[PDB]
Amino acid sequence: VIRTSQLIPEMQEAFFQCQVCAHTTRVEMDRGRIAEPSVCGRCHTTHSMALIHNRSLFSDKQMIKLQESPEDMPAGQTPHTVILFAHNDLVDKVQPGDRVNVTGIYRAVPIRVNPRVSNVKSVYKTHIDVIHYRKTSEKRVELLKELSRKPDIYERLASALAPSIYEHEDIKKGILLQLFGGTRKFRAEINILLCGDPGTSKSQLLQYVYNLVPRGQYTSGKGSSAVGLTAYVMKDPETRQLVLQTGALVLSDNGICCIDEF
Amino acid sequence: NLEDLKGHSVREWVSMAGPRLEIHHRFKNFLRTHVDSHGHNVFKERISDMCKENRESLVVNYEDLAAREHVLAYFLPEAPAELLQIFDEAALEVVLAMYPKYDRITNHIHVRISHLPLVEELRSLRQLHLNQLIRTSGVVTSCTGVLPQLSIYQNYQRIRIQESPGKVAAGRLPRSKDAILLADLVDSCKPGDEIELTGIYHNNYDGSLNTANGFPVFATVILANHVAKKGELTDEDVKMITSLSKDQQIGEKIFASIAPSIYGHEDIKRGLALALFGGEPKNPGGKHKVRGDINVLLCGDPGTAKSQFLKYIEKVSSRAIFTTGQGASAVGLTAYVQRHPVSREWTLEAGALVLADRGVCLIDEFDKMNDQDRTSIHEAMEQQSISISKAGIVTSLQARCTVIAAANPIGGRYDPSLTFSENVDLTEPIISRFDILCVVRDTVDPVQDEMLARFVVGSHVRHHPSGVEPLPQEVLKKYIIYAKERVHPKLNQMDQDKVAKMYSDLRKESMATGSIPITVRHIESMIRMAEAHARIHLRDYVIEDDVNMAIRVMLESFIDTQKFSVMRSMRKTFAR
Amino acid sequence: NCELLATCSALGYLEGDTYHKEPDCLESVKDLIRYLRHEDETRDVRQQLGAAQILQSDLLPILTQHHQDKPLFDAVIRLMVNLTQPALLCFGNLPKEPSFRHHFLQVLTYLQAYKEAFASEKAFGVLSETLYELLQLGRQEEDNLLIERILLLVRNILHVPADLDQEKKIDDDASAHDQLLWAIHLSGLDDLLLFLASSSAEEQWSLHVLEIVSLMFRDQNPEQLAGVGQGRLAQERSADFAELEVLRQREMAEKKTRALQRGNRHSRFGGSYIVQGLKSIGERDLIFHKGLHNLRNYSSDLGKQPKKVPKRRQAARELSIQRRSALNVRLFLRDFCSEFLENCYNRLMGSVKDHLLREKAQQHDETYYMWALAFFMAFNRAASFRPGLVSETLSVRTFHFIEQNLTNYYEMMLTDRKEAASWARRMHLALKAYQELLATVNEMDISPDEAVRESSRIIKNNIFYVMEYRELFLALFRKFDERCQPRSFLRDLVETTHLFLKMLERFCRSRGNLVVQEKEFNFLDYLKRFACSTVVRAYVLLLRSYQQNSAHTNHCIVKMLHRLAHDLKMEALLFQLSVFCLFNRLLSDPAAGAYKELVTFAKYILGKFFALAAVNQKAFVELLFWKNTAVVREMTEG
Amino acid sequence: RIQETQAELPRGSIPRSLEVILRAEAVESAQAGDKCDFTGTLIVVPDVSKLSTPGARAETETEGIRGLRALGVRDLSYRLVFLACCVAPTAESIKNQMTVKEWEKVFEMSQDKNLYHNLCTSLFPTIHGNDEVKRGVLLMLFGGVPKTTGEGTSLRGDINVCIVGDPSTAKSQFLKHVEEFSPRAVYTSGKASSAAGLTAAVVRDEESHEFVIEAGALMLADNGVCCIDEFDKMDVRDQVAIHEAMEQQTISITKAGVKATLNARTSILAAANPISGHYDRSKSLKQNINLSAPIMSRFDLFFILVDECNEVTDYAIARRIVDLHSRVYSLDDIRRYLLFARQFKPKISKESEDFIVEQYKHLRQRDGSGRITVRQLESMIRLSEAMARMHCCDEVQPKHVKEAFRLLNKSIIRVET
DNA sequence: ACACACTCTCCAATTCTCTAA
DNA sequence: TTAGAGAATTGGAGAGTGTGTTTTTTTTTTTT
Ligand SMILES: Nc1ncnc2c1ncn2[C@@H]1O[C@H](COP(=O)(O)OP(=O)(O)NP(=O)(O)O)[C@@H](O)[C@H]1O
Ligand SMILES: [Mg+2]
Ligand SMILES: [Zn+2]
Repeated sequence: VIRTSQLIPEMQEAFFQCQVCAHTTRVEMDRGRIAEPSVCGRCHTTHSMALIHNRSLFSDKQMIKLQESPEDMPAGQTPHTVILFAHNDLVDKVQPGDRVNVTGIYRAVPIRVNPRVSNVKSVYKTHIDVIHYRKTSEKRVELLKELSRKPDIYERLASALAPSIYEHEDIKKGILLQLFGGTRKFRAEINILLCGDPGTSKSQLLQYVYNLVPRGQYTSGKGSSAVGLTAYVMKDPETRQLVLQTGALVLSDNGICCIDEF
Repeated sequence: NLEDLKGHSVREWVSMAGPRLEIHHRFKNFLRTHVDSHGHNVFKERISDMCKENRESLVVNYEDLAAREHVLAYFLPEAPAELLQIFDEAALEVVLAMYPKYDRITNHIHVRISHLPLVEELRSLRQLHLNQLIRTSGVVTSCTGVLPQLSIYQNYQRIRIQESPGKVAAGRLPRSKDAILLADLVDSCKPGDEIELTGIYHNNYDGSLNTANGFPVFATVILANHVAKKGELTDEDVKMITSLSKDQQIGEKIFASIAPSIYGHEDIKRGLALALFGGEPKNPGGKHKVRGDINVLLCGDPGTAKSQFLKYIEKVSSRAIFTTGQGASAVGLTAYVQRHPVSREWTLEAGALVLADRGVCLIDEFDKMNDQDRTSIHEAMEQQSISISKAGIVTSLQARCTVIAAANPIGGRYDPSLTFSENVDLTEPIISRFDILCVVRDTVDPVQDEMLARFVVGSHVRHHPSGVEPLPQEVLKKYIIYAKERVHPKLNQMDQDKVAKMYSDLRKESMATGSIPITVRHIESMIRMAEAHARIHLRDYVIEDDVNMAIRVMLESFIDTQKFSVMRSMRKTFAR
Repeated sequence: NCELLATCSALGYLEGDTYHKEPDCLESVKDLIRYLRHEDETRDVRQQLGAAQILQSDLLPILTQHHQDKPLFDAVIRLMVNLTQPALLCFGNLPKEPSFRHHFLQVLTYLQAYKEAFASEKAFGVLSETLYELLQLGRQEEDNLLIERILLLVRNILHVPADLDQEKKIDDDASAHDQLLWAIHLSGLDDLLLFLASSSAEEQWSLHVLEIVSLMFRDQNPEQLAGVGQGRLAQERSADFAELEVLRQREMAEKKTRALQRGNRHSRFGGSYIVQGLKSIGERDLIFHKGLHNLRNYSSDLGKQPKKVPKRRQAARELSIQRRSALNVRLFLRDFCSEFLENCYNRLMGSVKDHLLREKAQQHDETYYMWALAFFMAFNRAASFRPGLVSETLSVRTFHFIEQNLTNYYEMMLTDRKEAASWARRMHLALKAYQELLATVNEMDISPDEAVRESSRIIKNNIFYVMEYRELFLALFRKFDERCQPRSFLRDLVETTHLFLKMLERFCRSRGNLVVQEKEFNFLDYLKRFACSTVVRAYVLLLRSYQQNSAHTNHCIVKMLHRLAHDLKMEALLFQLSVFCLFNRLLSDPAAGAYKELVTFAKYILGKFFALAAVNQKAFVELLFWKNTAVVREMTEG
Repeated sequence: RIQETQAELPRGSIPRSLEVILRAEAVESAQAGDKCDFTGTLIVVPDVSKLSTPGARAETETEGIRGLRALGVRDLSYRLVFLACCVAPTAESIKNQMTVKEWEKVFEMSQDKNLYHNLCTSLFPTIHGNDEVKRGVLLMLFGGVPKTTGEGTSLRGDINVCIVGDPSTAKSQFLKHVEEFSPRAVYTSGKASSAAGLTAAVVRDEESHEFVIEAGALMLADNGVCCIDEFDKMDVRDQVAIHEAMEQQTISITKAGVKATLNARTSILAAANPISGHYDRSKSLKQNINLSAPIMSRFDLFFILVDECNEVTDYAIARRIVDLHSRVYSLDDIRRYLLFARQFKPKISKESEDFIVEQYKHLRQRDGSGRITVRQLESMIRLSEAMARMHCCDEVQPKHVKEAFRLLNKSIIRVET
């Protein structure tokens, strides 16, 4: 997945009311065409029936954009893409960057040459009409209680961290203590610093502990980093309205933030 | 009775024949009968001045209109487009009654209202105010050319005004509105002006807004009726001004009336007074122009009221600008070039020295500018122009201003063991462009401390929210604007031998100590100071007394440049 | 415009709350009269005076504060009597010309404003005090004229209609008419109406009081008015919550039926089906493009728009709607009505009948007299007081009088095409009053008194022996028309027919045979006259609105229909495709449980139809067409 | 335009935003950055550019609806909007808010004995020792009456205070504590976290490549209190701008496309470190610190904090800390009383002038005998008036002048010695 | 070249009136 | 009593007319 639109409302049943005598009628609608009344049947006055937008009945729709995954590409080429439409229940179930399997109906539609004119082009545009898609306890408490009541549990829990690293036990203990933390005036949480030569396993250790905690974040002090430490304001690429982009430090509130090339 | 509002809106009521005629007669009778506190007719004088200068535009004050004919004052803001029409019709026949031939000059006269009490802020306008007379303030940012508009044809111009900077809250953004200027109001303003605008609030349909918002929302604009910045002296004003000039001690009264709350410092007040009135520019033979303005520099110890004097000068004068040290750039001081927002071409715009023009440009922390910014003012201070050649543009602009500056001595305190040049650290091409130079120092006399402290304590109890006698500040303001506009001193003769001998001797000594170098500029400076003293006395011709005053000021300010031990010998050398 | 607006100012001016007249105000109002005396047929001076708002601005202060000058008071009263005269009387009709229509509407607008302005109780108070003084004289012609013009002034004020379309008020709120009526009570002016109605020598004024009283009560029907009582607050509160509940429930149910009928997938999901074997209008099978669920209730016409009717082809419609006034007004009206019936009805009716009989050259409006007896008899019967309270009207002369008036209206409606609508309205009013007479004689039969029962037999005997009453219903049914009368007339006519047949049947049971104007009577032969197929068409039209018809209406029509079909054996006259369409809709509606008699009768007659159709296939043709009596009887023979 | 609040945004998601519409009496009741609750209804708005009417024409990967007369042969599309009928945050005012309980409390405070020390204890309960600092910082909250001279120039109201000390000790505690207590206050440092820093700056707006201003800390702290940490280390650009901001209480800009005067009316409380970390007890403050004489001469009061490792003192501090972790007037009483006190505008008495001028003369001749400027006389007036205001006295009686002189004299003596 | 808005015309549907079945 | 033919008024089916429609050079502030 690459991008997901805002939610789009869609008409189902139009509500018409007479300006002259307030008589009302409902029109079930036909593959996008509305059968507008010509005359009010009660008061026999032509061109007097008006569509009431907020009394009509609506449904939800969303537009999703998807790309072929990098594994199945021919060598050195750029990837292809398709457009998916999802209705009602399915209308908000995926987010950018993740990967899915989708089943749907392969539709094709003509397009108009200009918004005023009624001529259509001779080459059609196709899209997928989505039908289904798939992404690719007391027992635990008692186990935890028994394990906590076992001796040298502090050493054991520390030992469990980063099995690729064979000797730095007290560093693992410090990291474990940071993950547990104090409790709530004064700053209750803990901050730790790792120093020494480049090429040492410290970055791997950051990436390991980052993957252990739900509210975690990871970035670099270099300007090439994917997300900044500083909050800023920018124009939305879709609407070109302003949006406030908070930095990694804010997002990791009540969480751990790993910083590299500090 | 005109007040009998029944069964009709006021717009409908004043449309009726009976009420229209009553309003017409009441305004006409008000024009002929209105009297000042002295028993003088006000509008006889004002109409006669309008006719003598062919100006075709009559100003009325809301306050005394209300005070004498309240019923009309009550209707006026509720239906302005009706009562203003009736008022125009009534004024023209009074003018023709007094001056029967004036229809040869014009066939219409416009009445303009002033001092309307119900001022509103530029962001507090609401639909409650539509089609009523209002008053607001702001600074002009955009201003079209003057164009002709159908009616016959008349002048038309459109402007955009926004909230004055520093009246918006910190870090947020200003609101703005559009206004329309018709007939004699065009070129009553230019970009960067701050103005007071009285007008009618008016709205109309616009399809662009309806399609942009999706709701049936209208656009609005202000029709201007009177515009004024935030001479018109009466006979009584010029009479009192001219009568004051008879006093042989007028110099003491004017000098003692500058920055009144500052105790002591006689020399500073005198120097600032001469710079405030100024000498006269001239161009003998057409090929040799020379400037009129008198520049001033102040330097000395901290806590001696240097910054305070500039703020007073900013308040008493008109067309004044104030700026500080690192807060200004070379480009901001002179003029700048930009890609124009809507014309999409390179354009040139005025900086501080151009925007001030025939006014005062005040600088503070002059010691702490970047040197590359401070050297931008050399042309404007002497040649009195600003020449630019950038981005295909090649042009020059007027820079006809007076510069006043304040600085600190090197290391924070002045040493009398060293000369001015040794203590200030400014180069000769800068030092020589200031006409008056002053040095201010700490002193430690106990009686002077007691007097100063007692005066300051007295000042604090005096201003709680609750020498000769000085003038009221409004009288002094009237005096300055009269003197600069109605008197132009002529130098018909003076003693060349006396000045030449003194100058040669002075220059020779300046070579000896090197405290300041003395050049041709000093002679021309004394001519400027002599004319300024002549102007303070409202005299058309320079006389012997003026030349002696100029020489005294010049030599007194020069002796202070020297080392303490040398000053005694120098003072005895130049005995006057 | 400006000329009148400038000159009319002369009357005076207002100082806070004290009004100061000008010293020549009398001459000034005389000049206003001189303006009106030379006014245009467009009523331009009246529109100008209205625009200047002279009546509201000056005349009300003059009447309230300066009435001590009796000549000035008289001048002001007569001036505003001329100004307030109803627009229909001023123009003579609602104009056809658009310019005169605009002037009429503007004049009526100013009259509406005057009616609102007159709501101040002080005016009615001064008027009542003045009138109280005048009646103490037991007088000069000018005194009689002042009484006359006072009565006509309040008449004119009451007469101009309220714009319910402007007000759009909810029930139990006060309209302009309601507030003004309450002001009549608050002024005590009503007491003088009851004096004038009850005092014998004031008969010349009683005719005017009839118009005043009948103008007041227009919005309230006597049955619901008799219903009111002090506990109505909680009753309306609780009932309104229940009404709101059922309304919400109905909308929910209907929504869900539509929701199930529609498919679940979106409107562009597509698909197409062939209905194999079902041929088109063309040579081949139908192709169906809509959703699968729609075939469960398919009819091919669902895609078609209705036929566009011509302008002049439209039927008549009601220009009025049911209402209820504020509870304070309802209580006051009930008290006044009770006191009028207690003191004034018989004396006023005798006086009005005397004037209508004597004064034929004056062309007094008989419809008010019939309205008043129709209203007060219904109120009296709803309260079930003794018949003695309405004694004067309980005589044969009333039946003959209203029969000749109603038949005159019928003949005029047929002959006088240029006014047939108004003649129909007059005829409808007469029919309503006649129905109340029948209800009254029916009620006294179930009284405990033999004397009034014998009087009832005497009246009913004359009504059934004479031709006119038994022939009249058939005469009205024969000439009912959709342009001529709205369906309300048909409802009243058929319900009155049911009541007439009920009393006729009860009267026929008294002897072995009834003889009438001369022939031996037969009830079944009389009912055979109603077997005309036009009458059945009118009945079927009234049946289309059975859900909106009253319970009594539905009972009456279905009872008469079953009797006519079953006992006369004319059943096949009801075998009609239009009727069968209505039966289909009837049995389809889930609300059928409320209409047991109607659905059982429908299934019964359809059973007869299918029993015949099983033998004879020609019934499918006969179903399209209306039957002559001979055809109805021949269909069973085959 | 509104956006999802920080509490709702699901992890990894981009924020969603919505258009809200306000009408009639609710207009301009919310500013950018505010967090509010809105009540109303969700509605559907058509594309008005494609409809046509007798009054006005139509202007002109999805499709809209079709088949209305007003729409011709075009197609119509909708969008979602939220119509809000109500919005709320998520001298006479004192009379309206203070009940009889609050009136009784401020009256009891006005009648209190040794109220000065009681308020010091109440506002700074955590602090140990250092009463002079507590008295000095407490007086700053009461300010001093500003005055406008008849010719239009104005005289400074706020006092400014400076604290120098060793990085190990109390100076940081005062700043963060008063900031937590006080309304409408700003914390910052000479090593500021923005391009603006302590005073306004110019930035080019990419929406037009046009130059505009951006606010610094002293603009936002207008009409409030400003706390500056590590003040000994500061940018030169701000240091020059501070010269004007300290006394003139304004900021002046003159650069390409921008010319303005901006307000900076503020009371400053500054914290600084001496050279080599620990204060040299043998040397004056002016020898110890980094600040220049022009900036240093601006402050009305100075104080010095330096540690020494006394065992009992260390043990007491440790026990205080651990006991605090183990666990007269409330802060709202101080707030209510302070807002009550700041409405008084006491005058100086005629007799007080003699004492004031005498004390200034004594100080000046002492300075001349072994430098003091006119600014010190102003500070005497400001401090004494603040004392009178804090006791809610009607005029500046001599008892206030004596203590004000004592504080100033002790500060200057320990600055010099 | 292909869509709205407006103006205008002629053909024949609906009702009145007189007549025969 | 029920139904068809000749004359008058009116609706609307249909035609005609007018109009609209990323990629380069230069400046200014502040970051280095
Ligand atoms: N003689 C005086 N009379 C009245 N007020 C004075 C006097 N001398 C100093 N002050 C006050 O001292 C304060 C500082 O004034 P200011 O003009 O900034 O002096 P300064 O020498 O320019 N200080 P600085 O800018 O650091 O060199 C102001 O409040 C002045 O009003
Ligand atoms: Mg200064
Ligand atoms: Zn309708």
